[PDB]
Amino acid sequence: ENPKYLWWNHRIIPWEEATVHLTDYWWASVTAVFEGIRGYWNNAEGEMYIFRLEDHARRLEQSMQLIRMPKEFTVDEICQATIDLVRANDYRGDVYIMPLAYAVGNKAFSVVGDRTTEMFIYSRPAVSRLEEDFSLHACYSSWTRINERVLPPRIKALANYRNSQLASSEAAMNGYDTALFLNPEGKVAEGTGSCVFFVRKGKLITPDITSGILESITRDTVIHLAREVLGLEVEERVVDRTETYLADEAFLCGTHAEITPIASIDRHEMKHGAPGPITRQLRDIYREVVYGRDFRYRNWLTPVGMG
Amino acid sequence: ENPKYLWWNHRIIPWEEATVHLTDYWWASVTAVFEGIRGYWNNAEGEMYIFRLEDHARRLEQSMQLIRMPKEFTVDEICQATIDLVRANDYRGDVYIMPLAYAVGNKAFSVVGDRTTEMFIYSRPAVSRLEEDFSLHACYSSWTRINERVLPPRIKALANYRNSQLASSEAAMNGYDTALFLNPEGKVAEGTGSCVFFVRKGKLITPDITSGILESITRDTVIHLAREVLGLEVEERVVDRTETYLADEAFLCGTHAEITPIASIDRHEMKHGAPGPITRQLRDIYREVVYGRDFRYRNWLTPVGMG
Amino acid sequence: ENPKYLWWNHRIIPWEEATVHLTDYWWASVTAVFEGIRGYWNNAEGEMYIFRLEDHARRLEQSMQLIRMPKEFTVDEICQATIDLVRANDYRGDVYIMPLAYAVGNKAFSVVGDRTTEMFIYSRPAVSRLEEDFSLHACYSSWTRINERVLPPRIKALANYRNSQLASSEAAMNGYDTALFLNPEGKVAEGTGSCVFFVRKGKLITPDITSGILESITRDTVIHLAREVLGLEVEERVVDRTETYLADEAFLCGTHAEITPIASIDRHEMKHGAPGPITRQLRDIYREVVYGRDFRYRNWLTPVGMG
Amino acid sequence: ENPKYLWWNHRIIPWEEATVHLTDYWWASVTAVFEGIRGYWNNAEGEMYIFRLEDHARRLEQSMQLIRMPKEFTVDEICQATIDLVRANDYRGDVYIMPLAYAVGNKAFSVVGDRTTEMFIYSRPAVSRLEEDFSLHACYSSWTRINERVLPPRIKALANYRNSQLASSEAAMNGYDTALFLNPEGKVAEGTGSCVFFVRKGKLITPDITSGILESITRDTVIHLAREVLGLEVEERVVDRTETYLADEAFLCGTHAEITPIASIDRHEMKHGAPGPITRQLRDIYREVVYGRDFRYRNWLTPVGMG
Amino acid sequence: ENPKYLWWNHRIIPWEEATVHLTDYWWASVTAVFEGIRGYWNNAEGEMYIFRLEDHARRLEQSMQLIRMPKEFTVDEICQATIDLVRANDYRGDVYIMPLAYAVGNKAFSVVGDRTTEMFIYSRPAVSRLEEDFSLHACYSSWTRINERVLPPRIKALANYRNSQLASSEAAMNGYDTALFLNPEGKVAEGTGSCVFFVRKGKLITPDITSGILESITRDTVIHLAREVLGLEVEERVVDRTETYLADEAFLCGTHAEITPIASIDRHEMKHGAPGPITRQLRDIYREVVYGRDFRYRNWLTPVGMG
Amino acid sequence: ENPKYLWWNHRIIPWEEATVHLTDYWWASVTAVFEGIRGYWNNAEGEMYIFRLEDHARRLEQSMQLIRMPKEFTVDEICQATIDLVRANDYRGDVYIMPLAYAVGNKAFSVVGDRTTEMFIYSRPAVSRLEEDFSLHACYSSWTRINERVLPPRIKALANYRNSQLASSEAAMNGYDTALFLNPEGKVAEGTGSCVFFVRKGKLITPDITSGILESITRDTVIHLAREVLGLEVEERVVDRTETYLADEAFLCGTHAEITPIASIDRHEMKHGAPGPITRQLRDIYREVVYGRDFRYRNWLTPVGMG
Ligand SMILES: Cc1ncc(COP(=O)(O)O)c(CN)c1O
Ligand SMILES: Cc1ncc(COP(=O)(O)O)c(CN)c1O
Ligand SMILES: Cc1ncc(COP(=O)(O)O)c(CN)c1O
Ligand SMILES: Cc1ncc(COP(=O)(O)O)c(CN)c1O
Ligand SMILES: Cc1ncc(COP(=O)(O)O)c(CN)c1O
Ligand SMILES: Cc1ncc(COP(=O)(O)O)c(CN)c1O
Ligand SMILES: [Cl-]
Ligand SMILES: [Cl-]
Ligand SMILES: [Cl-]
Ligand SMILES: [Cl-]
Ligand SMILES: [Cl-]
Ligand SMILES: [Cl-]
Ligand SMILES: [Cl-]
Ligand SMILES: [Cl-]
Ligand SMILES: [Cl-]
Ligand SMILES: [Cl-]
Ligand SMILES: [Cl-]
Ligand SMILES: [Cl-]
Ligand SMILES: [Cl-]
Ligand SMILES: [Cl-]
Ligand SMILES: [Cl-]
Ligand SMILES: [Cl-]
Ligand SMILES: [Cl-]
Ligand SMILES: [Cl-]
Ligand SMILES: [Cl-]
Ligand SMILES: [Cl-]
Ligand SMILES: [Cl-]
Ligand SMILES: [Cl-]
Ligand SMILES: [Cl-]
Ligand SMILES: [Cl-]
Ligand SMILES: [Cl-]
Ligand SMILES: [Cl-]
Ligand SMILES: [Cl-]
Ligand SMILES: [Cl-]
Ligand SMILES: [Cl-]
Ligand SMILES: [Cl-]
Repeated sequence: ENPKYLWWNHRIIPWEEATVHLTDYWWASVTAVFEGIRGYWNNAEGEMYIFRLEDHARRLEQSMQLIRMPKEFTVDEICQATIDLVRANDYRGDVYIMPLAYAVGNKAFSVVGDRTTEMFIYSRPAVSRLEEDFSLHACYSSWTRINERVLPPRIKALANYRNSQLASSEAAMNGYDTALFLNPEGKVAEGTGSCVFFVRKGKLITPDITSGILESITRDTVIHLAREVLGLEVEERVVDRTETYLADEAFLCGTHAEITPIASIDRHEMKHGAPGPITRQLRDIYREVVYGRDFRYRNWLTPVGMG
Repeated sequence: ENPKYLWWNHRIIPWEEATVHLTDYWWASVTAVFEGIRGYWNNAEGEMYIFRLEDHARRLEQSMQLIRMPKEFTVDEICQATIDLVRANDYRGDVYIMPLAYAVGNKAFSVVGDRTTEMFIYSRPAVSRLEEDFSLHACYSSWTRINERVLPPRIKALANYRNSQLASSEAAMNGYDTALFLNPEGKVAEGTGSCVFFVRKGKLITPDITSGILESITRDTVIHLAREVLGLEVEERVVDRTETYLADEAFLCGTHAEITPIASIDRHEMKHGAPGPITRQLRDIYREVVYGRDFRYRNWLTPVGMG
Repeated sequence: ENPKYLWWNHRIIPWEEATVHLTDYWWASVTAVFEGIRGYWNNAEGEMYIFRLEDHARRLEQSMQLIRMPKEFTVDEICQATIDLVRANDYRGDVYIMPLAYAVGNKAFSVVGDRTTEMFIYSRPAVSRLEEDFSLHACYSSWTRINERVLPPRIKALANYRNSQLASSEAAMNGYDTALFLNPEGKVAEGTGSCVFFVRKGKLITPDITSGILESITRDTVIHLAREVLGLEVEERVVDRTETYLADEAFLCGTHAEITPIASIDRHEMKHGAPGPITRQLRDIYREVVYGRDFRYRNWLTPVGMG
Repeated sequence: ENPKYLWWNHRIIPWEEATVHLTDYWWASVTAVFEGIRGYWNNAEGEMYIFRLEDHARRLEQSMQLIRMPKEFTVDEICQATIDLVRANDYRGDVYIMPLAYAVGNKAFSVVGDRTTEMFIYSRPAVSRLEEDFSLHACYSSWTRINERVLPPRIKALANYRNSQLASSEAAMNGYDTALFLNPEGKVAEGTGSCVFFVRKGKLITPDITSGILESITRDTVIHLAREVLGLEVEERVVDRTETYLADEAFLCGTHAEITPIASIDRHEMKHGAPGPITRQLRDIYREVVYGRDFRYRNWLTPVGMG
Repeated sequence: ENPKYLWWNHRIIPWEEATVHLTDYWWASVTAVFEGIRGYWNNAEGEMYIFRLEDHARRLEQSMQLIRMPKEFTVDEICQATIDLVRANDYRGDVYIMPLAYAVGNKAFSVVGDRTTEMFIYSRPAVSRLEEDFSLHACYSSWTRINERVLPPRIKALANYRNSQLASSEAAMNGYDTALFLNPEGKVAEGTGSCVFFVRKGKLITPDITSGILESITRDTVIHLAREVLGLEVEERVVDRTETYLADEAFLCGTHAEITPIASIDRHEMKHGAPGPITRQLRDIYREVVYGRDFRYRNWLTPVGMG
Repeated sequence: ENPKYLWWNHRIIPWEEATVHLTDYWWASVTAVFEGIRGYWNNAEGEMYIFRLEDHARRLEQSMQLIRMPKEFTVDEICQATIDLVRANDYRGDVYIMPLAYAVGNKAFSVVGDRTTEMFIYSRPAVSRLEEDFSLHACYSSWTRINERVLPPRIKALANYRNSQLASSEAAMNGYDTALFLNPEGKVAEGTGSCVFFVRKGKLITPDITSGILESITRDTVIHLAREVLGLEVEERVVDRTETYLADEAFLCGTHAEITPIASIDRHEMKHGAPGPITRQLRDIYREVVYGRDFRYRNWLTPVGMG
């Protein structure tokens, strides 16, 4: 049913001890920021590898700074709590870990810095699809992405996802698997829960960070692997809607989404299939990295030996 | 400490029975919509008057429709639950009532229509300031209001308030009481938790609804009272920033905020004071209406006799 | 197969005489403007009624002025040619008439005033659906309406319809009957080939002309009939996307489209059905006007007696 | 008068056989896309060189995909038809070739994918000005360029040219030779029928493709020649209006326009003349390439031996 | 050569006494705001009539408040100084009066409230053209009007006129008499030194104040006279570019410009001439008002008897 | 009190001879453009070093060209006049020099090319803070930066500073030292009188020139020194608001401002202090360059030997 433990406000506690009142956190949720972190289980080594844990912890501390949450937790404490929780839950398999920080008050929605900062970390089993060949059909949404003027997409805020839900609900009702956003200027931004890459003429293209997107750690990883392992040109730039319709390949990338091939965009089929040849290479390389089977990228992994 | 009861998913329950898990509602909160409703206690009559309850219930049903929450609760059930909760709590004094609806799943942030719709209603004591002469100093925020392109302000969504908090935190750190927003086109919108009115040359001016604001019930009330009781001209129109600096009077209006006079905007003082003469008249008329002391507007009140 | 005649460059000619070269008009088409005009056949009177012919002729002369076509044809000549063509074709039934004006040169796409102005008028049988109860399911498009900055929608230019086709192709591939547009500011504009009306709380709402729409003659007609015959309030104003989801009724209006009820918008159902009660009244009144069965509006009709 | 032949729907036919009805293609023209291709005659070799034919054919297939025209013609068939038509016309001199594809139906303007795809190719004599020293006086237009939100400029659609004509008519009435566009954000885009380059401090500057321009093949050619033959720095970037007023040199480039020097922009004279020194070098190099007198760039030429 | 006197910092002084250093006011000019006021000489009465002096004085006090100039001068003092200067100059003829207020410091361009407020008033002969039938040819500028986001056009600031000069220089170099502006949204704003009115179908149309214009006193005057004397409908609303091309009449209005008919806009001729029939009526009525020959509007005039 | 001399219209004159009338230059100021130039006194060498004089003179000639001032002064004459004035004033200490050019007429605000071009140069003592460790607290303004659509920020126009003053007055009233601007798209632009740099992860970031900023000579200098002396990566790119809150260091740069460290931005503290380590290095290197103590950059200095 539930994991054995969670982490909450500087301590590991049994799951059933984290009882609260229905009314306690609705106002707090408007302040909340979070991370998505994966642990990949290597049965041959008896080790969980938590992927880019310090980078995720640093981004959570940045998000919390941008919300104006008083300082309460450090990067090293978030890292250590994650390791301690994954070991104590004693689940030997792939996991998805969600640290979530919030400021509690004003049970009252419309100032953050007068509130107290709290955090929990919740680790649950989650399967990987990196051994599976699958693809999604995407649409561009009629709803525009949040931007720096109103709700900065650099901040990984729960509230941002209300805009994600406009797009993801439209995609589902209109017969698509997933939605991509345009920014207010009409340029390509990101997906509802991932960044997007395009392959054309043997090069990788992705919206630059100032297109109004999350600074995706899976995006950064893919840029490094594409340049370093495959020797590909990668362009971080402004990207137009119609050029993406002509892509040879496309894929989403994100911690939960891993590397998710895109078969079509607004019913324009990616010419080289899904996963196409370069996407297949990147998904296979990414898989060997996160499972601790590529020594070149060991510095990205935090091992948790579970004996 | 706490009210005796709350209402949750079609039943009144004792407060202490509404226990839940820490992890239960974070994803749900991204779907959530809510109302703010006041009950005003008339000790002479032994009656609570809930103000424009059906209008609030109808707006909540509209918000829930716009989020795409499956149909579960009706307008008549929301009204009746509110009456039943205010009576059962047996608190003979002014209250603030928050119905909050949410869709629960995907404990997973980035489709609503596959989720189940839930709701609670929480009524707590809240004082009125309508017998008090006070005023606030406002600033226009450096942060822009959400708009129809990204997060429609007609929908009373919890997530909208992340944008309110950008502005309200800036106002507090910059030495102001409260913030006003501009919309993306640079026109005046609303406050962080209220609509705004301006008085100039004996007429009332307020941003039109398509300026990108909540369709405030207190705004509608004030328009009716200004025209019907005081015989004033009221203009619902596009409003510019600099014209508001020259206002004779200004005020916020909202269910929680009631009628809150504004003394200055970006350190431009309202010429006729705060509350100025017309604001004083409207605050006094509004007070006599909501306490059940003006028979002309009885159709706005839901009485709860508490014997 | 084909009508007996058409009108071309100041004369009626037999259909088969209007032969031209494949290469003759591609460049000309970028300059072209047109009208849609209906003739309604009244078998009891032996008369075709051409609806608001002078208004259509005047708009065509305005469009041609805005394209900068040299003066060649007058309003009275367009009216007379239409009457002469409908009589000479000797088709006793409902028709749709398309005058189309173009400037020919530079067989060369990227100045109009150095070109010669030409025009034809093509009248063909077209059925009316005004005795039929039917409705369409609409979506708002991901593609934005043309605006005054780039391609003024007041000008009834053929080229405008490339933007209509972006939206109408998306609607069809996404399982809708018809598309509605937002303008660049995110406000409701028009349909791909019609204006749109909304009914809420017993009043009619339609985007104002400066929302970036054609100055629809069917729109003007409906405003007059709603105010004069039904006594309804009609608001020409800025209209938001989400308010239209809450409409009691909605309908398209246009010369070809007549009055076309809308059952839903982005899968939000119009509460009072389609045709709803007010839409039904307007469609029935409009039908009695255009068939010459309402003497109050005779001044809108041009009769062509066909003996 | 006319060329001997044209190509239409998979066959070469005598010119006089391509007769059609006046009414046949007006609706089709709203779907239409096209290319401009030059053939350069080398009398010493008895060979026509068609410049970058496969690149033009590929762009036409992309445009047709973006319009959603059913698949009917291939890249290899467009190339072969062009070669076959230039040879069969037996005109030994410079030509301009226009393939034009259209979808025919709905003789009815406001879905493409239900239509049948057709195409013709029209080759006519056209002189080169590459041995001539001439320059144009440009203005920036008061009319804004089409953008991805409304009418993507990557698609070489006939309808786009209605926006070109707003600008080119203004330039002519205001005493200029040619117009340049700003995009909606106010940045430099393209000319009405060409891309634009600027020379300042010995480097070449041109608007990046996401400024909202056609992906000009003459632009690509000029970038290659500037870097490879002249060793110049070339910057593809966002370009401001006022910086272009300070350019040392400027020029248009396009298939029909070739390399067309600009003497002034809004009556600011280019400091180094027109053609200035670098423009002269590029025009001379481009001329030697397209006439088959530079073996380094042979892979750009398709020779048609005409004996 | 020069007037006898000017007014400066609370006193009338002989002209030749207002000597200053070249370097004294360049930084001050960035803070400066001003008014334009006319005096009309009635030789039959021996009286100068200063038109709407208190309204001009009030707008200057508003401009100075918006710049944040410390309070130094009152409305009554500005009025009295104007009267005193026009009498002391002893010029019996039409005048144009410029009060100009500035804040002096930081001889240092990039805080106002730490500066001292100063003002002068300069009255000079200026002829009226209200007995003359003349018209101007206008263009819409390629340069956009200042808006509330960057430089509010309600404030009558000297610096605003740098944007006026972009447009007025373009008009002159492009062979027009005068320029009209579009605002950033592409809607009609104002002229470079006047507001604009359009006449179509017997009604008057003018951009609403929130289109981003000065709140012109001549505009207000014309609205009153059109409604009260002529019984015309006047619409203050958003106005589109292309509708103005179809106007029957058009005119500029402003204190210096008086009522200046517009013959054409971007070489579209106003159908009913310039001055057209309604413009002629308004110019004649305005003339009889400002010369003290219409008792209905005496309350607009400040008489200065000069014996 | 005052310097001995100034330069005006091709000649050096004693200060007291530059007397003018109060009314002479208000209209002229709307046309005016200027430069800020520093002279740094090296007592050991007996030499003033004027920093990048030719670059400043060239930018002034560009500004004057963009205003459309008739040609009157050359770059070499501006350079020589500056040298001649600094020597003749015989002030042996640090100076700030302001050339200011204006066009005089139409004493009449709303065409430049019909006016006569004039210029003065004013040199005054000004201290350097380059031996001082100090920092400023910045805010982002609620007022937007001027852009190419309305008032190009490349032109160093006096009128631009009205927009600077909106921001600098807000910063002062809101308890900050200095203001930073966003451009209309919401991206980081410049300060009110300087460009801005950010340091993060050991690299330098600054808004690209097309973000809507002055082409700062101190910015160019800092880019050269950072790359050439320190070997740092420098990124000229679009910059977001929230990324700047996370900067390790930040600083303003400009001729008057020199290198001015920023301690915080909207009350987000720069992690590595102010001046932080890289800022300290750049300020020290810049100081040794401008005082003639670094032979590598001698070509930037104009020496004036004062014996
Ligand atoms: C909106 C959005 N964008 C991008 C991503 C991908 O980010 P990361 O690779 O760091 O998981 C996510 C998932 N966190 C997301 O929710
Ligand atoms: C953003 C916002 N705007 C306006 C209002 C005022 O709305 P009402 O008068 O219906 O309470 C509120 C309070 N609900 C609000 O939060
Ligand atoms: C885009 C558009 N808008 C509106 C309309 C309706 O115009 P009318 O009622 O004049 O036919 C049409 C049909 N002409 C249209 O094509
Ligand atoms: C709008 C536009 N832009 C650019 C170009 C230049 O494109 P190319 O060099 O591929 O001819 C053209 C001519 N096809 C054009 O019409
Ligand atoms: C920009 C602008 N707009 C409008 C006007 C007209 O204003 P008024 O009628 O008050 O003179 C003027 C002249 N003051 C002006 O300069
Ligand atoms: C607005 C603005 N921006 C930037 C700068 C810095 O420019 P520079 O380094 O050339 O002095 C200045 C000072 N001239 C300025 O006023
Ligand atoms: Cl578990
Ligand atoms: Cl990398
Ligand atoms: Cl790379
Ligand atoms: Cl994730
Ligand atoms: Cl597909
Ligand atoms: Cl209680
Ligand atoms: Cl009312
Ligand atoms: Cl009213
Ligand atoms: Cl509330
Ligand atoms: Cl104040
Ligand atoms: Cl027929
Ligand atoms: Cl009507
Ligand atoms: Cl009405
Ligand atoms: Cl039609
Ligand atoms: Cl539905
Ligand atoms: Cl031929
Ligand atoms: Cl290259
Ligand atoms: Cl290069
Ligand atoms: Cl071409
Ligand atoms: Cl020139
Ligand atoms: Cl005088
Ligand atoms: Cl009035
Ligand atoms: Cl009226
Ligand atoms: Cl004036
Ligand atoms: Cl004309
Ligand atoms: Cl000195
Ligand atoms: Cl460099
Ligand atoms: Cl670098
Ligand atoms: Cl400076
Ligand atoms: Cl701080």
